[PDB]
Amino acid sequence: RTGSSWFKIFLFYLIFYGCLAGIFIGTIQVLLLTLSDFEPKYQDRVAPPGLSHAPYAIKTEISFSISNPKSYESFVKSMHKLMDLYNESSQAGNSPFEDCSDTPADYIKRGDLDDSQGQKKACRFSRMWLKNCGYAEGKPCVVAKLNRIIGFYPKPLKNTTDLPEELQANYNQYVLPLRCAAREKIGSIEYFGLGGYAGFPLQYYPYYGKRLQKKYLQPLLAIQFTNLTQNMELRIECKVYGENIDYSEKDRFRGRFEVKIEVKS
Amino acid sequence: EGPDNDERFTYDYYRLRVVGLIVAAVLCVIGIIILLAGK
Amino acid sequence: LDELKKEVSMDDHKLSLDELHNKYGTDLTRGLTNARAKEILARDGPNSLTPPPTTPEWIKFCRQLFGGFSILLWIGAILCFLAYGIQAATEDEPANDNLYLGVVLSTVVIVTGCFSYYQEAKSSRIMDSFKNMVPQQALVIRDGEKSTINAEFVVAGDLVEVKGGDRIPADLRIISAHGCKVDNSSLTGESEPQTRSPEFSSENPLETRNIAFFSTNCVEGTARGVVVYTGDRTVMGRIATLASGLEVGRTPIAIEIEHFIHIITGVAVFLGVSFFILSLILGYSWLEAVIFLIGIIVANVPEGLLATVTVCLTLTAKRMARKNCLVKNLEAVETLGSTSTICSDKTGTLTQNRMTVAHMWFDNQIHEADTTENQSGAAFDKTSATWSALSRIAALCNRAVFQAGQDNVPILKRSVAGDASESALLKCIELCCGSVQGMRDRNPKIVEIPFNSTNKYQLSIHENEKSSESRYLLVMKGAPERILDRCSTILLNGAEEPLKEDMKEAFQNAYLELGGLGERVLGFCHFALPEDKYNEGYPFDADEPNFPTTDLCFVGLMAMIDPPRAAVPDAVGKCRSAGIKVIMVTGDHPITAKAIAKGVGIISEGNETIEDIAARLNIPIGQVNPRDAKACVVHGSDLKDLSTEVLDDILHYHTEIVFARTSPQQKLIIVEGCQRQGAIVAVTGDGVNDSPALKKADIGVAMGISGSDVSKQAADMILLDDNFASIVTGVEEGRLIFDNLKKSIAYTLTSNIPEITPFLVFIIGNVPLPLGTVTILCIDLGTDMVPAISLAYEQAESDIMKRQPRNPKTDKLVNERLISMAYGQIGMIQALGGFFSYFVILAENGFLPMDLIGKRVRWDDRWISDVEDSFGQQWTYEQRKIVEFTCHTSFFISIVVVQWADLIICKTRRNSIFQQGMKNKILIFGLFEETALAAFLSYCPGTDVALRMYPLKPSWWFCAFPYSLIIFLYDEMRRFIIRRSPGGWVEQETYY
Ligand SMILES: *[C@@H]1O[C@H](CO)[C@@H](O[C@H]2O[C@H](CO)[C@@H](O)[C@H](O)[C@H]2NC(C)=O)[C@H](O)[C@H]1NC(C)=O
Ligand SMILES: CC(C)CCC[C@@H](C)[C@H]1CC[C@H]2[C@@H]3CC=C4C[C@@H](O)CC[C@]4(C)[C@H]3CC[C@]12C
Ligand SMILES: *[C@@H]1O[C@H](CO)[C@@H](O)[C@H](O)[C@H]1NC(C)=O
Ligand SMILES: [K+]
Ligand SMILES: [K+]
Ligand SMILES: [K+]
Ligand SMILES: [Mg+2]
Repeated sequence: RTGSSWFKIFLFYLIFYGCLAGIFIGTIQVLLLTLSDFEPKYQDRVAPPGLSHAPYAIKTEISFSISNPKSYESFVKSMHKLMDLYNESSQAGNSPFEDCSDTPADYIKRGDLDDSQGQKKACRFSRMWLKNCGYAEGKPCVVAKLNRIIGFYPKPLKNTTDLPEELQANYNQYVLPLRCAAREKIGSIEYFGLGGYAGFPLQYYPYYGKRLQKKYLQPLLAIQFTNLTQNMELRIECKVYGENIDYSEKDRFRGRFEVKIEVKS
Repeated sequence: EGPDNDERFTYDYYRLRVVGLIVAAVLCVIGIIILLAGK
Repeated sequence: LDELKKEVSMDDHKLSLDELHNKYGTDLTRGLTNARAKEILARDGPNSLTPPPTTPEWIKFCRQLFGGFSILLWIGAILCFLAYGIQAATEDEPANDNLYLGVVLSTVVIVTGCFSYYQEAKSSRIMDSFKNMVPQQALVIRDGEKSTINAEFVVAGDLVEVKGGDRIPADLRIISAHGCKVDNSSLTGESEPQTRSPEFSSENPLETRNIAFFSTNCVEGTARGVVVYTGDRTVMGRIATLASGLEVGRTPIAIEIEHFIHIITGVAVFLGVSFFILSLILGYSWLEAVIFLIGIIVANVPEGLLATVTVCLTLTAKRMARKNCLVKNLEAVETLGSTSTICSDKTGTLTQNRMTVAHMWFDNQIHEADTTENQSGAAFDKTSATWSALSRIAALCNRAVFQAGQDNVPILKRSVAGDASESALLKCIELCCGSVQGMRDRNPKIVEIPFNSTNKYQLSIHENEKSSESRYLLVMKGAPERILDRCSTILLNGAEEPLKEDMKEAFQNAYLELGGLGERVLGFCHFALPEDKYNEGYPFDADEPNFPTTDLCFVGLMAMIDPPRAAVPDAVGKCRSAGIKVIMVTGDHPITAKAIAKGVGIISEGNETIEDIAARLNIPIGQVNPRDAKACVVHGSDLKDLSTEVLDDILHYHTEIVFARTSPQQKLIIVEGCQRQGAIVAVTGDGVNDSPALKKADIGVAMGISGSDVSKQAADMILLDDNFASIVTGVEEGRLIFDNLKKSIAYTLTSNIPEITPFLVFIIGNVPLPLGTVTILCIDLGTDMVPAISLAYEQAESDIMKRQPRNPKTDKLVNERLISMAYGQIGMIQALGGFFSYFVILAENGFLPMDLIGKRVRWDDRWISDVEDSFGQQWTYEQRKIVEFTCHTSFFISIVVVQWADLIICKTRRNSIFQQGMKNKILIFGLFEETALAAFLSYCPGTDVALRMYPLKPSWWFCAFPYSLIIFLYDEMRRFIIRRSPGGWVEQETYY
């Protein structure tokens, strides 16, 4: 509460805060100048890939009633949102898509993380590879997904020693497996994917990033639980296996699922 | 490396912690020295 | 309530002995009846003092728990439990956030309560000390027989008996006495024994001889008296009640604290609810609207500030304890610095409280002795043969002796059996002539006539120590004029000579000058009796003049006074140079009071009273313009008939004031008068008659060695060595801590902005939360603590004793200039440095600044375990949160890094760091320990769970460095402008 002095203190803080804003912006400029356009400086915090699914879980749970229409129409919204992206009309012409092996194959290197080439060509993926899956009104048809990481080469486990799904359909060289489990064996696991395998085809790697690979499509793995049980919470965990795959007691999404299905009908 | 570029997604948080704690301790000792120059 | 007690008392010493008995239904000889005494007991009640009702410690502790910051922290703590309750009901949240944060915040309130409780201490046992002055038992005459009774059973009307060594059990009307002398220092502050007799000798009952008072003691003789007052109704029992009853009141420092609490509380509630509504308008659920509010609370309240203040005070009090200056109340550490007026007792405070030889008149010359305790002066004479003759009379014609076992302590400090004047003379000769006992062994006393009321002299006959004579020497001392009428010759420079009118006039001149100095003057003379007329066995009769007492030889005069303490004159001048007004307030007589006033510098040279002008000009006092007199001397008897408005005019119209012969209530009145004008007042004293004034003073300072128990109970500060120079140190320390508190407060507040701004941008920008609530408490309760404290060790930037006392109405501890700098300028720069590191962490992990706007919705969504960054990668929930918490950690560390510079700039308000230097070792300690704490909090394993602190990469530490430096430069440039132009712009805007 001063005299005309109100002006002089306004002229000050205007120039002062103006300078500070100009300096702050300057330090942001130099920060950006030290960063690449194709690859982030650090990747150790995404390192072990997360496994996420389409059914938007209220709390890692998808409970509904088969004998009710609007009981599952919530989960079908998100399920549609994802699969709507894997449409064939979205993948047209030799640019920027390519027809890749209809069977799980090896990695594909399109050079380096450089702009010395145009948009790195991504492998096509048909939602039609996802057999059986409106969606499953009774006994859901969940869709799995491995989180994208630039330059990440997901490496499957070798059949040197023992394995959970011991040696069955072990495409050792080219498939990243996904086996869901619960003891408590009151279900019926059915997996759908590329080449009919319960994994991710290695021909979709490495990911070159949004800047070098827009419209890129990551492989999906449809999982159907045609369980003969009803009206009970079933804790089902889908786990991925690999050399570069690990888990955490804290991050319950670190290379695995946590789904609480309940067909309360 | 190529498919063997695992080091890209790795960080030695263990060494960093060891070094960080060494530094914290030594700064704590240095402080005591300067303070105790007369009590 | 106590206005009645601030008045002078009324008495019945004017009545006859018989008349006084009618009033109390009593017998002068037989005393009361056992039945009548018991009747009066139940009637009037016990002869005791009741302590005033105190406030229990319970209520004292809890009263702090509700003072602005604690109120806001309570609202936060409960609002935490609110959000927690709303959670536990709705969606089962297995977390501990709101619950634990609510527990933590409630603890912060309690612990902060202890700190303010420790600061607001009131150690007062006034009434207890007074109760210690009532004896356990008294001697009364009941049914014609004397018996000892519980002194509480004493009632008005009974016959009491006292003798040397006992305490007066109650206010008495003296009816019979034999050589009774009493120590009235309780009422006057003067310990010289006062005679008590049945005869009325003054209209004023506090001066008459036929009244003896409770709180005093009989020093010699015997007396009988009728009790006129008992318990609370006694003269000093009322002083007790007055002193114990006086409302304490808030200190200057306390008032300052509450003031900035209002300011900071104000901005807190402002931004608090200003953004609470701003969030609801943006469509934020009440579930969240409260969570943001809790954060706002924590950001705005400086959680560690009140405790900092307390610690800075404590540390300042510790330094003063190390100079023999005890502080009973932590706040009194600052009051002395804000003091504009000192009201000082004289006896035992300004003065040593010991009759000391001040001057000597021999060889037609005035000589001055050294009066100081430690003897810091110089010699006056040693050569003159006259001196040795005078010295011999002072030793020989003296009956005083040193108490046994004192040989360890210095001469002037040792206890002496004798009257004050003989002790003074003893210590004078013992000092400059060695052992007096030796002189009294070499010259055996054969006959003496002790000082008589009628003779007005004391004489002694000794065997001359000289071997060639071994004859009889006569010595005598007494009233200067009486000694003169008994002299024929004068020992001039060795040889005697006739006493001509010339030397006789020089005697009168010397006598008048010494007396004018307020000094008690004695005459000294001797006579070598003729050998042939006095054989080696000649008997001298002391009863009947068996020897000549006329035609003697006058040797010299000696003068004495209770002198100032050595350090006092210089301390008074120093107080006055700091613009503090010094007033004398004493129970002593005016002539003595005025003389010491000039001696210590209360009254400076040349300054006059109206009475001085009148005598100099030889005109009536009514003819003198009172405005021509800057000095005044007010007697208590005149003070009594003056209204407070007239007392206020005296205070306003004089620079050099002496209040003499004041009662204890009158001292209180003078103190209140000074305060009424808006002044912060200190009282210095040592007697029980200082108790009310000491209590009412903004700060009372008592003398530790010479001080009575009561005075030290009434005080806020004790000078344990009686070193008056400590007042000067105290005011200096008081001013220094006031400035350093500003520095420490600005420093603490500055870091509030970087804690507030992240929460605001969180709402307005919809970005991930830059800093957490827990993280804020790691700053205000953790890292900032030692640095903030360390500012208390800052040296002065200039000569603080050269400036006037602060104006408590204008010069505040926290003003608009502090807020502008801390909140508007430096804190704003810190906020950016915090944000920068935040954007750095996120952008280097793949979330570029551009894509962050409006992402919190998906960021906080626990069910989206695939958020896309700028590079097209997908993150789970816990993964991105680790980066977010790492952002909290580096933002935290950014605050620490920018507080480095802030600590250095808050070091000085005006001067440059290149001028003041870096000689504060506690401050440097703060820097190292602060950084050690931060590093430990980030790198220690497990802290990511308890505090959500994550390890930082080396490069992260340097994000805020360019901002830390800009702060240092900016503030250094700004202060360069201040100094370069004392004009005002930068000064009146930012100068704390
Ligand atoms: C993505 O694919 C679906 C499935 O084909 C598209 O759905 C539309 O086309 C179907 C025939 O191919 C119809 O049977 C559906 O009624 C119709 N559904 C909707 C919601 O339009 C869908 O449109 C495609 N979307 C895009 C953007 O290509
Ligand atoms: C986060 C951002 C947008 C908030 C910016 C707040 C700004 C406008 C605030 C912060 C501190 C404030 C100043 C603090 C101190 C003073 C001195 C006082 O005598 C008048 C008001 C004045 C001058 C204030 C004006 C407004 C001010 C400059
Ligand atoms: C899935 O659909 C096919 C037809 O496309 C049908 O033959 C089959 O029975 C279905 N499988 C199950 C397990 O219901
Ligand atoms: K705070
Ligand atoms: K006081
Ligand atoms: K703070
Ligand atoms: Mg005194």
